[PDB]
Amino acid sequence: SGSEAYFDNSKYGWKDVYVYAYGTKENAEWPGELMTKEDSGLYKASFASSFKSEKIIFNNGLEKGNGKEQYPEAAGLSLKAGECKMLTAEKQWIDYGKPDDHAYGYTLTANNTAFSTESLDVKLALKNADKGYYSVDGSAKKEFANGDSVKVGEGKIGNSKVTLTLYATGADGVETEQTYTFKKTFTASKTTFSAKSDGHTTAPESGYYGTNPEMQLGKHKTISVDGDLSDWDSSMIIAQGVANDDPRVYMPSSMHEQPWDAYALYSAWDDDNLYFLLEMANTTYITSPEDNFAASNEARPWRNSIPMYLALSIDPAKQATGKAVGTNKDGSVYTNPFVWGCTNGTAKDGGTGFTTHIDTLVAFDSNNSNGGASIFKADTQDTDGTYMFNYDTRIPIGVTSFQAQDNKNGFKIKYANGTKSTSIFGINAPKGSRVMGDNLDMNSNWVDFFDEGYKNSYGYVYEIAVPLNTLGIDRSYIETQGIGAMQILTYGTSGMDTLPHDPSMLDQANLEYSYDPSTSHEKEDIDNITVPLARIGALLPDTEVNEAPFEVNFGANLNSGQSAGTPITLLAESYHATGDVTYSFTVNGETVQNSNTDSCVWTPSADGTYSIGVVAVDANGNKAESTKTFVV
Ligand SMILES: OC[C@H]1O[C@@H]2O[C@H]3[C@H](O)[C@@H](O)[C@@H](O[C@H]4[C@H](O)[C@@H](O)[C@@H](O[C@H]5[C@H](O)[C@@H](O)[C@@H](O[C@H]6[C@H](O)[C@@H](O)[C@@H](O[C@H]7[C@H](O)[C@@H](O)[C@@H](O[C@H]1[C@H](O)[C@H]2O)O[C@@H]7CO)O[C@@H]6CO)O[C@@H]5CO)O[C@@H]4CO)O[C@@H]3CO
Ligand SMILES: [Ca+2]
Ligand SMILES: [Ca+2]
Ligand SMILES: [Ca+2]
Ligand SMILES: [Ca+2]
Repeated sequence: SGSEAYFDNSKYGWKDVYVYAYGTKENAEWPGELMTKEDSGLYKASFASSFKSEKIIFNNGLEKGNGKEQYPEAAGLSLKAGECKMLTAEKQWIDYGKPDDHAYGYTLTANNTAFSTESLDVKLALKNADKGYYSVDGSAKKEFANGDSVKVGEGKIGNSKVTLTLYATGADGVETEQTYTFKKTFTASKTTFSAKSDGHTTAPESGYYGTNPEMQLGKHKTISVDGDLSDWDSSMIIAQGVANDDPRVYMPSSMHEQPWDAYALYSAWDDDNLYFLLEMANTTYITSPEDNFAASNEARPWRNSIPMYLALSIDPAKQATGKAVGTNKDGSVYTNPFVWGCTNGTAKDGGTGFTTHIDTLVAFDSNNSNGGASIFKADTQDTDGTYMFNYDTRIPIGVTSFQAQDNKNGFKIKYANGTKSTSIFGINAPKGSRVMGDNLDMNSNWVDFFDEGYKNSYGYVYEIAVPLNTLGIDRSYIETQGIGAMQILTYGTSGMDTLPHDPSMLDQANLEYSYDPSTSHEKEDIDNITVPLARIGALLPDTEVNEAPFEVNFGANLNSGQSAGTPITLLAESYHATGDVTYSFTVNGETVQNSNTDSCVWTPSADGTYSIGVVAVDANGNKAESTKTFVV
């Protein structure tokens, strides 16, 4: 009954090992309880059935200043009733069979680990036995002993999962099995670009993120601002974000808070308006449905009035820091650090400044009830040569009554539940377990939430029209010089998420909010934008484009290690190809007949170590090849 935690002390070398457990119950005040050294060398602790969901911290029991050591430093390792886990010498937190007396095979790499190498050398081990067997992707069972290796992913096409089952029998005669899953990832090169003249100092975020993906700069089209999405399509996305990267996810337990999760920004223009579609996600339904408010439409962004901004760069030469200027009735000049801040019932610090060049802020609000919504122009130079947003010349775009939704000067905004994208990509790691930078690691636990129960109605959309005559531009300007744009989401003051995504949205995500340390300091800190804006209409003139080359993702549908006579499907995928792609599959250099398809079925006759390959050629003669190992 209960749960068990084991600790490998062979590297830490602590005289006494303590374990501190918190969550459903606290085992004891820090430093916790003494673990028991076993003759295996491992240290062991047990927790009763009452300790249903715990976070575990190991430590040497010593005080600050007298040699205190602990691991992890903040967020404990997850352990639930019914589990038996071990912290290895390499500091992997792994399943170690189950909390009973049976034998089990286990891996020294944590279950559900993703990897981008061609294989992952996963070491195998046995608990309460000394021989086991393994089956990988349905292979015949093959014996193994402690220390042996399995090349997980060997031979396989990228973006496939690998199943690995370990079999053992203990002294009690009970045959057990432990099934593991690993993901071999593949990431195609993406065409990306930037220009020095915009003052940006951080490269556009990539991976799942993208600024002007596939060189999409928006489209010339008339949009109907009405909350219906049939007038948009995926080709019009100028900034691709990800789901579940809003700051709350980096706190130990902040999934109860309303998300501010930007997903994608689309743009179009005609001769009258500049148009935008903003998609926001709410994955709480899937990640933490126990948090009733956040996993419900009580989380809709128009529940309360929260500032939202479209930062635009019309004149590319101007740099506006965010500072604002105005005049008093007596002619005296004043400045504020941001156009809106500690303003009318927001009594919190925070804002978003700009290094990347902008000169215009469309300052609006999430339920379109702020009669002060305005287009601010950075039309006044400060002493340092930067420009300040001018209260005196702002263009009012606010409603006269919330009920009426009658925005001034032709500004149009509609919001609704809905989702335009048919994929919602983000990280689905357990709550509390997120780490800094993990949104840029392709081996984090990325999912398409539509494969995990997401529904269109979970998300939120805003459709917006900004009249060109409020921006000092026309369609010719957009199509010939272009402009830049970024959407900013707040939770009142400071930024929380942006499109394009900027790392200042997360640089302090794991720090405590002044008024409530359960939630994120990102709600109140000072952010500063350093990535490129998304271009609309045309690239900046000094843009350097980094073109992704033609490339192939190739391999088997089954892990290396299959039995003779098993049909193995060799698959090939192409990226950045021109025209038709022809694929030539080979095994030890000998061709396999594939028709003119992207797949071939190879049935190995005899044992051996085969070199499987593909050569791909497109209609402009670009060539890509891949060669992999497959063992029978
Ligand atoms: O207690 C478990 C803790 O023990 C060890 O931490 C030392 C620590 O090094 C000392 O500084 C001191 O802690 C002081 C704090 O310095 C002081 O600020 C205050 O702490 C309060 C917090 O300020 C307040 O936010 C709240 O804390 C929450 C917290 O926000 C949650 O995230 C959660 O904290 C967990 C930690 O994340 C986790 O690492 C672990 O902490 C260990 C720590 O690793 C170790 O070095 O467990 C906690 C869960 O208990 O929950 C807490 C509480 O809800 O409340 C605390 C009030 O305690 O006071 C503490 C005195 O404890 O002393 C501890 C040794 O106890
Ligand atoms: Ca529409
Ligand atoms: Ca997001
Ligand atoms: Ca920040
Ligand atoms: Ca912030």
